[PDB]
Amino acid sequence: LIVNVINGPNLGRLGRREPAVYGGTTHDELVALIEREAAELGLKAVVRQSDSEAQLLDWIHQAADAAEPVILNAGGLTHTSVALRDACAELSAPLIEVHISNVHAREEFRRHSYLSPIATGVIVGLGIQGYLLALRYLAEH
Amino acid sequence: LIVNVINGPNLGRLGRREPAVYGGTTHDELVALIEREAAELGLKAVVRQSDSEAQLLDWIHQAADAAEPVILNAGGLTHTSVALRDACAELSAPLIEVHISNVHAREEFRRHSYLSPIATGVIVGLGIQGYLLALRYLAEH
Amino acid sequence: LIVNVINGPNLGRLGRREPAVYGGTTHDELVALIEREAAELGLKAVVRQSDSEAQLLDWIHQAADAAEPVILNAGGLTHTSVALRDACAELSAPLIEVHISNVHAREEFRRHSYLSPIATGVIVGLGIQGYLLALRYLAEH
Amino acid sequence: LIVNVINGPNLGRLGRREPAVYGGTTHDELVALIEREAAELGLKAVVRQSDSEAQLLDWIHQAADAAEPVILNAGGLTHTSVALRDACAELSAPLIEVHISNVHAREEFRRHSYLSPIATGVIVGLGIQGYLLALRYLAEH
Amino acid sequence: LIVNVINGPNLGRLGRREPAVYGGTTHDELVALIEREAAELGLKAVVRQSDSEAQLLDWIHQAADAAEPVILNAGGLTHTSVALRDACAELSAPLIEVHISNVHAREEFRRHSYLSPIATGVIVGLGIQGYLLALRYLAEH
Amino acid sequence: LIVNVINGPNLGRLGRREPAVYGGTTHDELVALIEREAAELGLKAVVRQSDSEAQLLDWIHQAADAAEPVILNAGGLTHTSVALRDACAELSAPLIEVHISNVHAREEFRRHSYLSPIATGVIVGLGIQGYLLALRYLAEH
Amino acid sequence: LIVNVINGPNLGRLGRREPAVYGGTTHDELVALIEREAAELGLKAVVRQSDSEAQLLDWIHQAADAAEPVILNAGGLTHTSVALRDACAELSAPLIEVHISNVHAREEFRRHSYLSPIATGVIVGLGIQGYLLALRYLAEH
Amino acid sequence: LIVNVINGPNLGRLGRREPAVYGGTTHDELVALIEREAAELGLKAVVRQSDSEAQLLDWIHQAADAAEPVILNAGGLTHTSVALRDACAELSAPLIEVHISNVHAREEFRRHSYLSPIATGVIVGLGIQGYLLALRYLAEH
Amino acid sequence: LIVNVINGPNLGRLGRREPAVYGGTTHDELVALIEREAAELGLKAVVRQSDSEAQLLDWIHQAADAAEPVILNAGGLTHTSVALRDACAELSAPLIEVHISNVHAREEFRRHSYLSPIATGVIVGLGIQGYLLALRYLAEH
Amino acid sequence: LIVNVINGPNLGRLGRREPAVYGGTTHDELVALIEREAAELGLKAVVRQSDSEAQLLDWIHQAADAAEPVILNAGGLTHTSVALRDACAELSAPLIEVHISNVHAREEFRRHSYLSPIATGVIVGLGIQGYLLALRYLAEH
Amino acid sequence: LIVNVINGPNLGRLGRREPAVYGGTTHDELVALIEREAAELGLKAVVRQSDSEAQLLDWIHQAADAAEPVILNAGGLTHTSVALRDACAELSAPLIEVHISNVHAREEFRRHSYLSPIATGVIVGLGIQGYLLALRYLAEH
Amino acid sequence: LIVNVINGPNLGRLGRREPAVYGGTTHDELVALIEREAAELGLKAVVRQSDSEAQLLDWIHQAADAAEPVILNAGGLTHTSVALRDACAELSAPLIEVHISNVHAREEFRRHSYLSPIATGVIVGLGIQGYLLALRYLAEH
Ligand SMILES: COc1ccc(C[C@H]2C(=O)[C@@H](O)[C@H](O)C[C@]2(O)C(=O)O)cc1
Ligand SMILES: COc1ccc(C[C@H]2C(=O)[C@@H](O)[C@H](O)C[C@]2(O)C(=O)O)cc1
Ligand SMILES: COc1ccc(C[C@H]2C(=O)[C@@H](O)[C@H](O)C[C@]2(O)C(=O)O)cc1
Ligand SMILES: COc1ccc(C[C@H]2C(=O)[C@@H](O)[C@H](O)C[C@]2(O)C(=O)O)cc1
Ligand SMILES: COc1ccc(C[C@H]2C(=O)[C@@H](O)[C@H](O)C[C@]2(O)C(=O)O)cc1
Ligand SMILES: COc1ccc(C[C@H]2C(=O)[C@@H](O)[C@H](O)C[C@]2(O)C(=O)O)cc1
Ligand SMILES: COc1ccc(C[C@H]2C(=O)[C@@H](O)[C@H](O)C[C@]2(O)C(=O)O)cc1
Ligand SMILES: COc1ccc(C[C@H]2C(=O)[C@@H](O)[C@H](O)C[C@]2(O)C(=O)O)cc1
Ligand SMILES: COc1ccc(C[C@H]2C(=O)[C@@H](O)[C@H](O)C[C@]2(O)C(=O)O)cc1
Ligand SMILES: COc1ccc(C[C@H]2C(=O)[C@@H](O)[C@H](O)C[C@]2(O)C(=O)O)cc1
Ligand SMILES: COc1ccc(C[C@H]2C(=O)[C@@H](O)[C@H](O)C[C@]2(O)C(=O)O)cc1
Ligand SMILES: COc1ccc(C[C@H]2C(=O)[C@@H](O)[C@H](O)C[C@]2(O)C(=O)O)cc1
Repeated sequence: LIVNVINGPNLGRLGRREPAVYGGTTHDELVALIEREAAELGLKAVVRQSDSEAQLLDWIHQAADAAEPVILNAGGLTHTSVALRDACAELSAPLIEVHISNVHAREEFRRHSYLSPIATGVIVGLGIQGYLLALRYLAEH
Repeated sequence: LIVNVINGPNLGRLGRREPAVYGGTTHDELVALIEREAAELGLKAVVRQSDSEAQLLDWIHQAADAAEPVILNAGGLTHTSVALRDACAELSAPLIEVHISNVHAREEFRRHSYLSPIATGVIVGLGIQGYLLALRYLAEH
Repeated sequence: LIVNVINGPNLGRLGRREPAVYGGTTHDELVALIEREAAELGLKAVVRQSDSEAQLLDWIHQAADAAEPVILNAGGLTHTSVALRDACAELSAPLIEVHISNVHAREEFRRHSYLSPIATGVIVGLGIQGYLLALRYLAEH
Repeated sequence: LIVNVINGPNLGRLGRREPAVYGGTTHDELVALIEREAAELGLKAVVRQSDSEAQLLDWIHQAADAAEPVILNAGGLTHTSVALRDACAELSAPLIEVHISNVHAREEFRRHSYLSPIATGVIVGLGIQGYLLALRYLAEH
Repeated sequence: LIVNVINGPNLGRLGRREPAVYGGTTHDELVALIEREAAELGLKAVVRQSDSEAQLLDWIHQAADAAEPVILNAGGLTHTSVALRDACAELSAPLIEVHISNVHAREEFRRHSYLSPIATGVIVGLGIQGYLLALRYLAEH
Repeated sequence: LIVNVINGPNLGRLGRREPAVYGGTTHDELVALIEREAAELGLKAVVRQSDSEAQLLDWIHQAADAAEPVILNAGGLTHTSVALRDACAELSAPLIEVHISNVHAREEFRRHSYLSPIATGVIVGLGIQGYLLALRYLAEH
Repeated sequence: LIVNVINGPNLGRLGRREPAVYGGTTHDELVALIEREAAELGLKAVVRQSDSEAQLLDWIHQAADAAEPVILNAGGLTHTSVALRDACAELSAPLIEVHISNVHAREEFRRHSYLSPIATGVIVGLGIQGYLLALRYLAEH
Repeated sequence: LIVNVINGPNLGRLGRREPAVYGGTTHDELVALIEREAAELGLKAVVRQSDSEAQLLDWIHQAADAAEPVILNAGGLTHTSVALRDACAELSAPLIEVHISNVHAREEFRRHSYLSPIATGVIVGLGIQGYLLALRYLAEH
Repeated sequence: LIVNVINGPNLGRLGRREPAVYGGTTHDELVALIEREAAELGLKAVVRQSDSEAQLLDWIHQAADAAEPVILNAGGLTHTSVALRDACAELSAPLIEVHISNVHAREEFRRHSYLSPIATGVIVGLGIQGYLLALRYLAEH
Repeated sequence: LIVNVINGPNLGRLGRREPAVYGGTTHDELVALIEREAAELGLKAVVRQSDSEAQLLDWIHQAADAAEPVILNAGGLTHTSVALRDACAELSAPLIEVHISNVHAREEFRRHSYLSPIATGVIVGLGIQGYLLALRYLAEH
Repeated sequence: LIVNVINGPNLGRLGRREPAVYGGTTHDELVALIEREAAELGLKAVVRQSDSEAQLLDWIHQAADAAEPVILNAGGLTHTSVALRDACAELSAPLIEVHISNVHAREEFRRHSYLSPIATGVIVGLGIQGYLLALRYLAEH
Repeated sequence: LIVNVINGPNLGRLGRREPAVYGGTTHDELVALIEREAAELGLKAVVRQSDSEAQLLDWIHQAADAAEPVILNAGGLTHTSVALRDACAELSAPLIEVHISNVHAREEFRRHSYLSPIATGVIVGLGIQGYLLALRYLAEH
């Protein structure tokens, strides 16, 4: 029923800045699309963004305690944070990793994720629709 | 309009063998689900499977000449074939890479793809629905 | 006399979550055991936990200024944070690194620590008692 | 006209602690020297320091929106933070990376920077004057 | 009840030679401290040292057959011996690895252990007290 | 008082060739700017360029014997010459390494320097002004 | 009862070409020896060779469906084919890997096998008799 | 007298597709140029292309049995196929490796060839003329 | 005629300990099977086991002087001992390396052998029968 | 019209020394063959050899200023010199790299070239004729 | 005055076996040459050989206690033994490492020594005379 | 009879500069000691030093043509020059590599030599006497 979408550092700058790498859709507009898609699927989406690791960890903690699924785009922390991975390892419901850009076509450091190995699955490079497709997966599981 | 789904080696054994790694859905059943989903989206899906690299290359050649999108699960060739990548580099329409299992949770050799860097995007670990979600992406682009 | 025990990200979830990896002892219960052991040793233990790197750095700063020893379980930051190491390099009194789990029996990324090279010593895999044994070391030095 | 000098973790401990590695000049004294040098150059320097990544990201966000140059000494985050790099990639005006110590004469992990590749240039090992020389570069460009 | 302390090559030279790296406590004096601490804990400590791998293997064999715990400082063999590890893999009671010096602050070859991954836990850099703290762990488990 | 500026292979082609990578300022013009800046600082700059390693070594030898500081842009030899480093290790006065281009944004082989570890500091990517800023450092030390 | 011997690329050239690396026994002669040895053991050997990966995969598919053991010398595909490994992972009866030459005394690329980790065991360097000894193993298991 | 030119996967798409990487000369046109050049040299050129490894191996087998020279552009198989190399190791007459593009200016995986070490020599980056120049070498040897 | 079977460290614990990794056949029982198989083959088998490298070297020395073949399972020394390899390099008669377990399915350090490159061939993972099959090879050569 | 052939260190010893690695053709004889071939092609070849890097750089400088093509066999400097590469990067006309021996069949250090990535193409292992074939390429382009 | 020459595993087989790699001089003959050379130099040479690490360690222990120089050819243990290095680190008088063969022209594993970094110096490839030249060094120091 | 001693870059600064790393013996004094030792041995020593690679190559060329032995301390070029190695490969008489300092106790880049693999043998760390001991080797061979 309830799906948590969690965005990490820099994702609040979406759409306003570089449309070429990530599209012209803003973060508020992303929230609205996610919410609408969720309703259409019979789900409720709770969308949160922070530049602060501590805050992201708290939000993951709450999803772990509530047994709720998580769609996570951790931004740069995807490649760097062991703490984020430790928090995600506690989740009993599915974890879907989402990236807007195709990280496998970019710098080598973007091609390693601490989250991919413990995630149910991973969607990258499909832009904003990535989030919407992850919702649909959760709806049919 | 027309979307080519191309499956590589061993994907014909789907469902019949190990349900634990890849699910109990067979290849014919996968074809039927794909076709039905495509119709619902206003698309036509042409689904092909081969254990032969030469055959896969021919099918990619035809999609390149027809300017048609490709959803590709190359099986083991994903990690090994430069020729498959060279053929895919000719595609002008989108290439979506799909894997049923989460390759990033398996042996290290499965975590490298010759296709990921030239693909539009990549879906892994979402099972058979991976293909269906790739169709939906193509429908809205 | 005064010993600072500093716990990093996720250590507040102790005991409540996965008992199999880290034991069924909670963080409050860990604090109580540490305090009791310290008194028995003639020491005072000040136990602090945060998911926030900035907060951990402040607590290390204060131990550096007060010339006090530190027992540090930095959680995931153990493997990732150069800033935490820079702060610890200022400590003139002993630094004992403690991990509950045996990090050397886990993923390769857990087998590298930015803290181990500048620590007096390191205890891992002895569970919660690790902290208590570190206290006893400090008491006899 | 306006130049933002941004200091990351541990840089508030300057001068007060180890003079041997980083000099006896304190952070407040660094601010005063920077301000004075800026005035002499016809610039205004806004100098900010934080141990918190989130705060550093916000300050980089504002420089990106205001089209202002940045002189950045990210401390330990220089070697570890992809998020900091993503924020800096948005800057349209020059980014000068500055380190007080010669990081290339220290541990191997200090010889890799996520920031160097996207910076205009890099000054290291010239102590506090590093900042002043970066100001002069910006003044003549 | 019975705890076997096994020391490998060069550990008989303790105290007599370099006090700076390993302390001024000799091997006989180490035996006496261990014995006294064990009695205080309600245990019996059997302390053995050899420069001969074959001898160390025999002593590990006997602990395996008697179902007794082992505290092991294998000296240089820690980093080099697969045979020692194979023998230790047979132990059903706890194995605690102990090193006097902080091996993680020394040459890179000292930072890899064939024993760490199969040990219950590892204490390094706490000097001779390392052995005593390992005894206390065994006493409370 | 006297500062030696030493340029290695290819630096005589400056300005005349590719302005895009290194600027439109020629080597003679660089000499004139350096000389003028030095006078303004109360210094004398002696600027030398050679494509010959032997010649560069002789010039470093003389600075070593005269106890004079060196500003060195060794060109390609920066990444390749152990002999140049051995000669520079004899210098008792400061060595400042300067590169016009940001070597850390270029091919991986340009990101390693045999000189950086023994230099006082390093300026890269600030163009021709790099030399001038190195002079100013020497003037205030 | 039935044992499938499967030979990959180039193995049809046996004996006719270089006797020095692989012996003077031809492929037809190998078939005859295998058949005779099998009869003596109370088994039936079905020996197949192809230069085509697709064909080898089909033959492995059939052994998987029939629950029959496989003795496999995949030739060059031993070191290169993930698809061959995926097909072999389905086998429920034993897989014995056989190579005529000692691959561990040859080029480094011959010392890695995608098949070795999932095989029951591996015989190399014992020439043609390798196949015969693998038969004998299967006969007594 | 007779020279075999063998082209691997994707080389049938020549000229028709991307002229920018490989030129606007088609495969049939390449055959005609090769034939004409061969006649002028007093040779006969037999030019074959396949996307199928098995087919390429058969053609190499025949050149081995006939003691005839081979000019080989294996396409993607150049970087991936041990089987192709094993077949080429049997050739007693010269093997010239040819690539149209300069593989050393492209992705790192194109800079390794299983064929280069056993080839007489290698021509890359000289386009279609590469084949013609290889013919001329064979004519004068 | 005479075949020396030499077993290294820990192989005396066979059968008595972990049957799951190595089988329930003991070392004395292994000796008896080897002897019986040898007689049936017209050979004499001399079977020796030691945990001492020096002893193994002496036994290899004697086989070198007597020009006798060796079947060697060096245990952990397989992966670690250059001295054992130097002794084996003197053998003029065949050396067959045997391991009970499939070392290629275990830890990465077990997948490197100092002996494999100088051995005639290698049998692994076929259990105790490995030794018997090595005898049969020697009998027919 | 004018083609510069530039030979680096040791190439003056050609033919006189080891004929087995490089052929019995001397450097003067190489010059004569090159000149004759050039005339036949309607070109003028200017052939220069030096053991001195500085001299080679000067000759490359002149070809850069005159907009003339270069055929370059840099000898050992091929694998070691960044300065030589920097000089060659200025050439606007084609650069053909030539080596007499097949460097890809020799020591691993000969398989890396600083020149290959910026060269038009590369000919190796075709002996002295390599130079002649490079001339013919330039003639038809 | 007294110089200890210590030989490790396999060195007792000298001269008797392979003269091609190590010369036809036997170990007893080596002892005699060493003794004679020592007398001529005014020294006493005590020459010891063992295949047993424990024995070598004891002999190093005695040289450490007696403050006597050591000439050490540890055989295979040169590349493998940390324990041997730990024992040698205690020596206050010079340690000269000697190898008969040129280890740098042999397998890569022979090109790493645990002893070289703590030795005064190293002589390799000069055969038996290596020992004699090491004596002469000790005589003049 | 005639022995050529060749010294590379920086060796002319001997003794005059840092006595701590290389001793207080100057280059002229080294020449005199070498000459005197040679006479005593019945040899003639010709000692040459240059900072110029070209010059060193010429001197090696002459020793190759005259069939004379070489004692070579190439300085920094030891670790960097392929050209120097190519020249030395032509020598038919012995090549002894000599270094004053123990390069194996210094930076990792000093532990690789392009010359060691083709040299007869190598002496390092025995100071100036290294040269004298190399002479004595040549005298008795
Ligand atoms: C400024 O607009 C942004 C858009 C997306 C992101 C997220 C991406 C990111 O932070 C990278 O570190 C990461 O490698 C990929 C990313 O998470 C994405 O493409 O979704 C960040 C900033
Ligand atoms: C027997 O059922 C199969 C199911 C999926 C696959 C495809 C997978 C594969 O071949 C692996 O080589 C690859 O790493 C992942 C894979 O492509 C997938 O999970 O989709 C193969 C056989
Ligand atoms: C949810 O309970 C937890 C218990 C311990 C920890 C700390 C551990 C940790 O965060 C890992 O990143 C680290 O590799 C080891 C750890 O610090 C420990 O085992 O003490 C985290 C969460
Ligand atoms: C306690 O005084 C300090 C002074 C400088 C720094 C900054 C340096 C730092 O944090 C290291 O992680 C980094 O490698 C270099 C550093 O940024 C600098 O030398 O400027 C930190 C603490
Ligand atoms: C001479 O006094 C000694 C003291 C301790 C040791 C043991 C140490 C050792 O042998 C090293 O090989 C190892 O890396 C660490 C060691 O086991 C320890 O510090 O306990 C050896 C000799
Ligand atoms: C043709 O104009 C030139 C300008 C600068 C340089 C110097 C640069 C160089 O030689 C590179 O090898 C090096 O990596 C960086 C360099 O030293 C610089 O950017 O200052 C060379 C040629
Ligand atoms: C031409 O005669 C041949 C004989 C054996 C083989 C098989 C071998 C092979 O293809 C190599 O790629 C592989 O490394 C070893 C091999 O499978 C064997 O030695 O059995 C191939 C050709
Ligand atoms: C679609 O036109 C093509 C042209 C050349 C090739 C051959 C090239 C190839 O397949 C790459 O895998 C290889 O790295 C280089 C290649 O063989 C060549 O440039 O000749 C393939 C397709
Ligand atoms: C306790 O029973 C044992 C059985 C076999 C072995 C031998 C194995 C061994 O020692 C490992 O170091 C090696 O990697 C493989 C081994 O030699 C074998 O499986 O035969 C050791 C102990
Ligand atoms: C003594 O006769 C020589 C012949 C060729 C060369 C050139 C070769 C060379 O210097 C090697 O460093 C390089 O790897 C290959 C080389 O450039 C060639 O084979 O053309 C040198 C000396
Ligand atoms: C059988 O005659 C022997 C001669 C010398 C050696 C010593 C050599 C050795 O053991 C190798 O492991 C080592 O790499 C070099 C060695 O120590 C030497 O060449 O002196 C061993 C056996
Ligand atoms: C300034 O006095 C010197 C003395 C010796 C050397 C030679 C050494 C050298 O150049 C280093 O590059 C090399 O690693 C070792 C060296 O050749 C030696 O120690 O003999 C150089 C300068």
